[PDB]
Amino acid sequence: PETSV
Amino acid sequence: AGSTIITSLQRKEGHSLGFSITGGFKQADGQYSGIYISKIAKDSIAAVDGKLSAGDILLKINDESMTNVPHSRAVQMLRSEGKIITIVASRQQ
Ligand SMILES: [N+]
Ligand SMILES: [N+]
Repeated sequence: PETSV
Repeated sequence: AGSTIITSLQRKEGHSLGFSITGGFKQADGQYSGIYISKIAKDSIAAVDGKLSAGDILLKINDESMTNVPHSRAVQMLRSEGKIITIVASRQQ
């Protein structure tokens, strides 16, 4: 999981 | 153990901060893996600020430690802040 913020 | 990178990003209404994070999953030894910056979006607030880099390990958001925490906690802490957010990170050569 890689999450953009 | 690396060098400390510290910056306070100012969110513009309507916009993301401009970077992505990976990590924070539980390992066999019961600790969560580190949270790292995995990309920075071109022309974004984080990119224009310029201090952070992909590969940096996140140490703190404001007063909160990012060591030994789940991914979703780091995501929540980032998404919770609507204006200024202090990011403390570390970077090795
Ligand atoms: N600042
Ligand atoms: N996990």
